[PDB]
Amino acid sequence: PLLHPERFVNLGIEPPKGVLLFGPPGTGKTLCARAVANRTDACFIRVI
Amino acid sequence: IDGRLKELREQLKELTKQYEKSENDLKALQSVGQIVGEVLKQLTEEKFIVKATNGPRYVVGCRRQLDKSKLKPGTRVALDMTTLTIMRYLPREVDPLVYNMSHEDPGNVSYSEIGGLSEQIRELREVIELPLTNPELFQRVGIIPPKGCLLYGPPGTGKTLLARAVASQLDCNFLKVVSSSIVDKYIGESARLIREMFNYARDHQPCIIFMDEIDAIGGRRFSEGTSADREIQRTLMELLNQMDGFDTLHRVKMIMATNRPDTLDPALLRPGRLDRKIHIDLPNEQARLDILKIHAGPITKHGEIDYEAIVKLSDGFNGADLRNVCTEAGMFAIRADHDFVVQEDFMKAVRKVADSKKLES
Amino acid sequence: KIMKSEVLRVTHELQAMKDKIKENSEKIKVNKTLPYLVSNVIELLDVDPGKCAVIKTSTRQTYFLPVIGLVDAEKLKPGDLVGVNKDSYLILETLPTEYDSRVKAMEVDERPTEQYSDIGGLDKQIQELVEAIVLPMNHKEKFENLGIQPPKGVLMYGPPGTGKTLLARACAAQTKATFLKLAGPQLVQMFIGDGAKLVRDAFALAKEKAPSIIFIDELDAIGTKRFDSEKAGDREVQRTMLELLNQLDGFQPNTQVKVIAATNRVDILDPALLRSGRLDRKIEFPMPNEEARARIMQIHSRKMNVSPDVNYEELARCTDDFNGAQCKAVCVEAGMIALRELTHEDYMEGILEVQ
Ligand SMILES: Nc1ncnc2c1ncn2[C@@H]1O[C@H](COP(=O)(O)OP(=O)(O)OP(=O)(O)O)[C@@H](O)[C@H]1O
Ligand SMILES: Nc1ncnc2c1ncn2[C@@H]1O[C@H](COP(=O)(O)OP(=O)(O)O)[C@@H](O)[C@H]1O
Ligand SMILES: Nc1ncnc2c1ncn2[C@@H]1O[C@H](COP(=O)(O)OP(=O)(O)O)[C@@H](O)[C@H]1O
Repeated sequence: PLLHPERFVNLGIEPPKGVLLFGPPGTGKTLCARAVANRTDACFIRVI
Repeated sequence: IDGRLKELREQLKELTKQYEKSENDLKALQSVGQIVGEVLKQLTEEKFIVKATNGPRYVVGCRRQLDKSKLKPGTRVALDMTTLTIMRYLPREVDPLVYNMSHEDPGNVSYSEIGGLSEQIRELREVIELPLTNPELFQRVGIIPPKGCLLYGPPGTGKTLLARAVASQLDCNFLKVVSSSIVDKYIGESARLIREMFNYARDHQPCIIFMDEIDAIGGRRFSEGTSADREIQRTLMELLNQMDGFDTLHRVKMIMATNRPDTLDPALLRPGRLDRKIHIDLPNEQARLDILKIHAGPITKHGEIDYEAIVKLSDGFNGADLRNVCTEAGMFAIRADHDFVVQEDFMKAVRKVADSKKLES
Repeated sequence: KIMKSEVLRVTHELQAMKDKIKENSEKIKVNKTLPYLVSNVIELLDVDPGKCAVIKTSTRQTYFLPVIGLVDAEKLKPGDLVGVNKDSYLILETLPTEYDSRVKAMEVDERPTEQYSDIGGLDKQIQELVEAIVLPMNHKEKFENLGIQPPKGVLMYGPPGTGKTLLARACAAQTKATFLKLAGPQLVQMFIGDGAKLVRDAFALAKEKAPSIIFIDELDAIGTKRFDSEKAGDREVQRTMLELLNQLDGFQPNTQVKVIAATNRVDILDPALLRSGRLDRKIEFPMPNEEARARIMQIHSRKMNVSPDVNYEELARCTDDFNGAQCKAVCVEAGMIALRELTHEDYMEGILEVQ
């Protein structure tokens, strides 16, 4: 969705409505940080 | 002749002169008002202690026209905003503003809107009104006035409608209280709620407490014997011993609009109990045609007065159902977007409601 | 005749006195443009030996402006939030009141845009409730001249996913009138009379804003079937149920502001909310058949153009006991997988995912 290459037409209107990256204490949110780095300046905030 | 428009010009001048006198009273006042306080202490004939509602109390004089007998201690008064002197004394009021009286006397013209069982309405009025009108005679001779009356006919003729209408000769305020709403928690301290509602009636002394549903669904499901055991009956005994709520002094009665008089705790029908019960059932053919006529009253269309044929198809239909019948006739006409309602529309409405109730029963 | 001199005085008097009205209104209106004190009306009807007012200022004081010296007690009833002179200590002009914190805008949508065409399956029921609600909005004068007051209480009972919410918002849009949504399950507040106050101000807002649609959800949650038990007995929520009942009769004249209550099982309610003037139009919302489910998911995926010529017949065969929400989820599961299945096989797993 951040690339916005295909969400509009080929796949239904809007990309998947949500993402719940859960899991036991471990890899959780490291992939989120990696996605933040790989994406644009619209970068995340870690709220608790 | 321009002089014949003098009447129209006169009307215009009167119309604008009403506004002009209104604005004259609005601008001529242009007042700052007086501040509100309470007589904290009279002190003496000349100086008085008046405390504002929000702090400071002052030693002020009194209004010349007023007198100490009109001022009195601990009474709301008005002080001058600047010179700080008593200007006028005002009455005060408090309001609990919660769970108070909801339905009041105005709109009591349903004596003609009931139609059916006018003799029954007359009998209930005969039972209720006289102690409600002049209870002092009951004390004067040493006889206890009745508490209220019982009403049958679970879905039938409007029991609440009768409660509203009969208060026409009563000039009282009917109150629609639910048995469950009065009992709340399943404790004998449910009498607190009855105390509050009886205090509300006492404040609005000319009142009649119309009960909604005491024998919860008397036709089926759970009665007084089933489900809650004796809770309803003890809560009713509370209102029964309330009967010493100054019946001579208090213009309060209680109508019990049960569905079915079957499970009504026969211990509550002895003398000193609810006592009187008036029989209301599904309307007969005569009452049915009469209530059909009064329902059609507001409806002015072509149609016909062929009420008996409608009665034939719609026999044993409650008054609320017949009101729904007239509304369904209007609904059919408007769904057709026809400004006319004929007997065929009535036939369609009657068939629709009959099939609906037949399927639901 | 006398008309010439009479009208010569009449035009001059009217225009000059309206100029005086303008002058007084401006001198009061800049003060009306600077009102500062809240108006807690402790109304005392002091008739001059007509009325009067006690105003509780924001700065904690009492002002007894005589005979309410600018506005009329008919429109000014004992309440709050009506303009008060900061210098003249007088009732200045009315202004909108406060809608009870939560009800100021709980979830009020100013205007729904969902259309009737995108929903369906229960077309007979939807047309019935359209005739019972939207027609009393557009052709209200029709009912007025007929003489039959339209009913207000409509209860959509049926399992979730049957489209009650979409149908209600679409009906409100068709009426082009105000729509107010009530979140029923969260109306159970610990605060005493809190639900009663919420319902009171919700009805007040609906009355103040057009013939509205009061869409109260979870009517089963709101009202119990009076199946009292030792664990609980619906003691407190009965106050709120009675408050709603007493609020149902407020809008009988000028029949406006309709009440729409959504639930799954109608039987969980006592025979008290069900009445001719109260909730009367009890409308069934069943799970759509295969044809209706296929048509609904087709309409939902109408804005998707990826797999041509998918008749959704295998989908209808595989949509056993599914809701409109479930069909939408099935179609958008394809809307999520159909990148780069696709035709007639990217639909089954949507239901399998949820459990
Ligand atoms: N796949 C991974 N590769 C490298 N380091 C990882 C990985 N998963 C977890 N870590 C390490 O774990 C630590 C915290 O990782 P992460 O930020 O994913 O979790 P968190 O926010 O602490 O919470 P939780 O452990 O509950 O998910 C870091 O030191 C990170 O380097
Ligand atoms: N005899 C009647 N005449 C006119 N309206 C009636 C009559 N009986 C019932 N109704 C209508 O039924 C509605 C409610 O009646 P209700 O008091 O519930 O009757 P019941 O208690 O027997 O079910 C009222 O709005 C009233 O208009
Ligand atoms: N006829 C229909 N057409 C399109 N979508 C529908 C239909 N019926 C239900 N839905 C979907 O169901 C969801 C609404 O679910 P909900 O309102 O909770 O169902 P219910 O009103 O039966 O409780 C919406 O997101 C909508 O997409």
